[PDB]
Amino acid sequence: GWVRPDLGELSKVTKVKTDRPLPENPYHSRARPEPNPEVEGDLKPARHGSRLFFWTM
Amino acid sequence: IARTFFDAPEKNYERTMAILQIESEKAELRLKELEVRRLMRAKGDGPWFQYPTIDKALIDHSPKATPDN
Repeated sequence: GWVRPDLGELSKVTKVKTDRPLPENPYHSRARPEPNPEVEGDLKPARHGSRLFFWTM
Repeated sequence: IARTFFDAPEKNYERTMAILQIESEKAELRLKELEVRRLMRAKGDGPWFQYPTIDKALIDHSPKATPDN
C-alpha cells in the first residue's frame, strides 16, 4: 500500500511534535558586557562659549 | 574731568568682580575637561573615544546546511 512522493514533496518543510524541551542556551554563551550609558536630557549652550584661550564665544 | 570723561571707582570695582568670576569659572571648566578627557581615555566607558567595533546586525541567524554551528 505504499505510494511514492511526487516532485517537491520530500523537500517540504514539515512540523515536528516532540517532548524534549528546547535548549534555552545552546551556544553555551556567558553573560554579555553591560552597555555604556546613553545620552539623556536637552541640549544647552556651552558655558562661556568655546573656552579656547582668549575667545569669549 | 572726573564727571565727564572718567569712570566711577564703584563701576570699575564691580566690573572687575564680574570679570574675575567669569574667568575663574572658565579656568575651573578647563581643568574639569582635562580630567574628564584623561578618565575617558583610561577607562573607555564614556561617550568619547568610542572606537567602532563590528556591528552585530550583520550576523545570519537562519539554519545553515550543517547543524554544528
